[PDB]
Amino acid sequence: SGAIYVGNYRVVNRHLATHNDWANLVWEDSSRDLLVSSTTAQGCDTIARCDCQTGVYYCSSRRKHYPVSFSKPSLIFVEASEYYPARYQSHLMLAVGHSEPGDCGGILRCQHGVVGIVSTGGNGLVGFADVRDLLWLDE
Ligand SMILES: COc1ccncc1CC(=O)N1CCC[C@H](C(N)=O)C1
Ligand SMILES: [Zn+2]
Repeated sequence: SGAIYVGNYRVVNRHLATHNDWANLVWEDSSRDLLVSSTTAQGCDTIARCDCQTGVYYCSSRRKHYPVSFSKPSLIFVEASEYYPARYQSHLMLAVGHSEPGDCGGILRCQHGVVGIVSTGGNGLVGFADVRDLLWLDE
């Protein structure tokens, strides 16, 4: 679990969105595993606007933060699950690092702010859904 709170938006994994998230839907994209819903309180997370390839992510299955080098956002094959058939997920960045399914939502951050959230993993790899291109999150 885990979300990004910026301004009047809440950003979560689309496969983990609640009824409230869908009833207050702003934008969703199955191909990116992202859903953004509206909120009444103001969020103070800063979204990074950069091309950083190093950062730190929170791993709930270990109650620890880990530093990682990660790839540039791209289309990566993701195996079938109870939420999606086997497909290419776009805007996905991989790193070598521990992750388990319940780790989705954990934030990835660089010196500039929030980069994205855990969305995929397996075999010593962890994948993060990028949010740095969603410029509208700030206005
Ligand atoms: C962080 O998740 C994992 C880590 C290790 N083994 C497994 C996982 C789980 C995983 O990869 N998923 C399941 C839920 C939907 C995901 C998606 N974006 O399509 C894919
Ligand atoms: Zn950065």
